[PDB]
Amino acid sequence: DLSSLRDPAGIFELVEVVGNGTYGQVYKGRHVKTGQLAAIKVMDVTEDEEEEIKLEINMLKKYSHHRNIATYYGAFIKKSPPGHDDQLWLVMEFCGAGSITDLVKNTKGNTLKEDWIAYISREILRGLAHLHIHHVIHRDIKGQNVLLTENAEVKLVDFGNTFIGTPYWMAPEVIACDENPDATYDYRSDLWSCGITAIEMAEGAPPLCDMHPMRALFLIPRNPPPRLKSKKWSKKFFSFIEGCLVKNYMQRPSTEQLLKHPFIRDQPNERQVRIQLKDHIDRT
Ligand SMILES: Nc1ncc(-c2ccc(C3(C(=O)O)CCCC3)cc2)cc1-c1ccc(Cl)cc1
Repeated sequence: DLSSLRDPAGIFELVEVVGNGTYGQVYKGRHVKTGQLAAIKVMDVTEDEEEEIKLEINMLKKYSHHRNIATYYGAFIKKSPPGHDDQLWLVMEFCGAGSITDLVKNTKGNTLKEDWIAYISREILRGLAHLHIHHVIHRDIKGQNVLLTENAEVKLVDFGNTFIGTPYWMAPEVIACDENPDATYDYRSDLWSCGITAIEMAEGAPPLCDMHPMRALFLIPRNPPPRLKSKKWSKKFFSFIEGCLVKNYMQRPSTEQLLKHPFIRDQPNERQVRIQLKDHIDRT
């Protein structure tokens, strides 16, 4: 019941729009009493959307209580005059260091160290494993939706209607064509997306970045699986990319199987990498 939701008036304060417009009306927010920061997603509410939004709050409520998923705090309604429209504020954990895309763009040559890719990939997989256990498909895994805190903690955001978004991280099965008329999301679609996010960390951009989004959407189901440009990478990393990017989702490994991959499993400098990331964040 949305009637139970309070006005954010002396509770949460909006500071500024965060990212740019990558996430839309997502704001850096402040808890008025403690000054503690939060991420505030603002959306207009109509009487028809009352049960369409009730499930999005419930989704955040139920599944964000994992260390690799940005935690739900609460929900508020900023009422409008009788001539509409009400505003719903979804208050979340603030991942102050921004996204993985920001991290790659803020690194010289726009590439990340292989041990940094492995660490962040495992945190993506651990967050996806939690969602998949609960029978939830993220549906939008990409660098922009993988966030960092000040402590180099990796957290997932925006898990799941009018616009088709960016195609570059979309698995072949989610794109409708003549052989695949009913483009379906499988849990394994998040794994393809994870592999594209791993190329994005390695190369600074996803595989068909130079193509018009319409051309990329056409090519993803027809082209062979994308590959890393450089040969500098280890055998373990190419194998992980190959594992994520199995063209036919029916032979693609599960999240549990990818968590057992040597590239994700074998991480000795796990504590060292976390420090290096924290240090890179400190250089704002
Ligand atoms: N939970 C979050 N915590 C933090 C952010 C966030 C994103 C970007 C920035 C930067 C900025 O300050 O502009 C830092 C430097 C350049 C980017 C800062 C903070 C976003 C969300 C969030 C994402 C998606 C959704 Cl759907 C809801 C919330």
